[PDB]
Amino acid sequence: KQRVFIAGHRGMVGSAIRRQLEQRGDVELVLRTRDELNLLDSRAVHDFFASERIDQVYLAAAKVGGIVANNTYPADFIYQNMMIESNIIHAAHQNDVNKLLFLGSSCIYPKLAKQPMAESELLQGTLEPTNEPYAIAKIAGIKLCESYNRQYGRDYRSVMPTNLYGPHDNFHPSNSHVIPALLRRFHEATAQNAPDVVVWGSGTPMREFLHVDDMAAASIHVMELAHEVWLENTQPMLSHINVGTGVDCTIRELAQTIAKVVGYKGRVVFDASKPDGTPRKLLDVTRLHQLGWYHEISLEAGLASTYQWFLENQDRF
Amino acid sequence: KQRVFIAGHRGMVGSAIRRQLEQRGDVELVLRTRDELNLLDSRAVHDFFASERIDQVYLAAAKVGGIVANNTYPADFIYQNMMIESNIIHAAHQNDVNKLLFLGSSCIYPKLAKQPMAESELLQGTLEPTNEPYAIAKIAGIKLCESYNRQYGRDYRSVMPTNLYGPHDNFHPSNSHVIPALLRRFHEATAQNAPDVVVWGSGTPMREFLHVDDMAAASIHVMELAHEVWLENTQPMLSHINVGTGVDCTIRELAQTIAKVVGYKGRVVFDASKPDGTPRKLLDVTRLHQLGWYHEISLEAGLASTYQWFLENQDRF
Ligand SMILES: NC(=O)C1=CN([C@@H]2O[C@H](COP(=O)(O)OP(=O)(O)OC[C@H]3O[C@@H](n4cnc5c(N)ncnc54)[C@H](OP(=O)(O)O)[C@@H]3O)[C@@H](O)[C@H]2O)C=CC1
Ligand SMILES: NC(=O)C1=CN([C@@H]2O[C@H](COP(=O)(O)OP(=O)(O)OC[C@H]3O[C@@H](n4cnc5c(N)ncnc54)[C@H](OP(=O)(O)O)[C@@H]3O)[C@@H](O)[C@H]2O)C=CC1
Repeated sequence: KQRVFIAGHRGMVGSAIRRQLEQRGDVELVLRTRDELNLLDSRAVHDFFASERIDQVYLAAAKVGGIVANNTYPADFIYQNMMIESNIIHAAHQNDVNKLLFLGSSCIYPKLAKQPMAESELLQGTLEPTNEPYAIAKIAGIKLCESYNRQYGRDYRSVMPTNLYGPHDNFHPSNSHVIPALLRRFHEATAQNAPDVVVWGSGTPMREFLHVDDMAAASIHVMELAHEVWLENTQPMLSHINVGTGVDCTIRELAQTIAKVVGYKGRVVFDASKPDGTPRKLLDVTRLHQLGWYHEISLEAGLASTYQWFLENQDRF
Repeated sequence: KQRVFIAGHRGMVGSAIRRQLEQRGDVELVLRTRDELNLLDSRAVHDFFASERIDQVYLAAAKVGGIVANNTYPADFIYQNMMIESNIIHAAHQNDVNKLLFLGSSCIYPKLAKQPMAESELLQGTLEPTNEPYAIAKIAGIKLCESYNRQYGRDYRSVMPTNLYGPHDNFHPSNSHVIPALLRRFHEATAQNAPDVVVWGSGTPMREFLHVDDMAAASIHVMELAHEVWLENTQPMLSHINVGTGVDCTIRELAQTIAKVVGYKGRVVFDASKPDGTPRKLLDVTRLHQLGWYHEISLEAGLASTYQWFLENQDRF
């Protein structure tokens, strides 16, 4: 029976992985809250790995946030993520944990990357200013993995998710992420019976979204693949695997679908006097598909269930 | 009287900065050996910054090495450099040290960068495989600086040196760096009276070199410039300053000059059946020059004095 440590098990991604691993007895979960184990503390992390007998590690702990947070607390974002990654990865190795899965992000790719973005797009150009510090920390996390794999013969794998959504996401009004922000706005516009909801931009840009449960499934799939199969589909210095749907849709389609899911009867209006972001942004998931994994949750279905979750948990936001 | 902490004061770059700051009483030096203070230990570093009253920090501590070391111990190179940087920069901030100078490297630029390499060449393309882990750690160091500057209003500056040479360099036979490797080989070829010295490649590629004392001078200059002057010549997210001569010379010219300096009478032979590296590699030092600093040590002069140092210290290698 495999003893698995899921760092940051309370977070959106961490909890989703936990929900799926709890549903099987061939695995025993070792979990620690931030109050029980501060991941920024090197000594505490080594002590923990030394006392417990960990077989696998899902590194889902991170200092995450929206556009405002990333530009407001850049030092906290680069520093904390760098320490958490370093502490866990090095402690794991020091205590003979050979298997580890690092969760990156798609913000890591160059701002002007070629679409769809293949894994080799990594470090091919300048990063988006807003995400720069966070992105550098994450890229460092991947390189730490590859370096321990190369030097010590470890099996530290990494997955790069596209935009995620689902339960436990940040539905607070401060969150800039489009899905939870729109679910909230349309929910309230529906409740207050507002004639219209104005969204900035033309609605023409295309984005990719993946439900968090699909994310967790792909993660566990990649974690559990045969080492030989993984080595065969990756390179020692280009080892990360993109995780997404490979399907993009316009913001207009997204807003319109959310309106329907929520039961909003007003008008969805796009104010084109405001600028759009990049025209298109999606991952090339060829590598993942060849590894035999395909997503199961469609946008409409995922938005419906997530809204359902938001309804039962709204007295938290 | 300014209290200055020079991390890694025993190293090549660290010691050069120390030699120049020791030669002035308006500064008081706080130094700690690796045995006195382990920079990888977070608690020890915070304790030190808490006990001492540091005004400035020259971050010259690093896990450095040649081609063999970087490819043999990649994990040690990325991990140690990331921890040392993180620990010092965060501890400094936590204890109100507002001034800090971070020493990067030119290995940090993309493999296929445009020559000469301006500071904006950073993160514009893939890194040299050999230096990848080290390079990522260093880039992270720069971004840590910029992030603390942005968030907390700190004054953490950074300089990017070209290839360095001078006393305290690694003259061991294991060192791959061209200058100390050639000084050693020509020294021995001269002593054993070998008819020739064969060097791999055509000798046509061009490289830039800067004596370590010039390096230290430029560093101290950049550290002591007026904050307004520095802000005026840099950008918050493109703040590093290239440090070099801006002059390149062929490997052939380099080997021939070393032969002369050492008094070698044999033949210098280039074996063109072996591959060359990139054709040209040098820094654009426009930004540094506009800051009013210019190098003083020429190649012939620097090679002569360095050889002199090697002679008085050969019973160490
Ligand atoms: N969020 C998103 O939109 C998606 C995320 N990703 C990837 O998923 C990763 C996880 O994101 P997500 O689940 O949404 O974020 P969450 O903030 O929900 O998860 C982070 C978790 O880590 C814990 N944590 C942070 N610092 C510490 C610490 N010092 N000690 C102990 N625990 C700590 C947090 O606990 P607490 O809250 O108690 O402090 C939290 O439970 C990201 O880093 C990113 O790489 C990719 C695309 C999108
Ligand atoms: N070397 C070169 O060719 C040039 C270097 N640079 C830049 O200069 C920087 C310094 O390089 P250089 O002076 O040549 O290297 P050195 O190895 O001579 O300097 C590193 C110093 O840091 C100390 N150190 C390392 N780890 C620790 C630790 N954990 N605790 C305490 N002290 C520690 C080392 O001490 P000890 O030896 O006692 O362990 C050593 O004295 C580089 O990182 C690079 O960014 C740029 C271009 C070229």
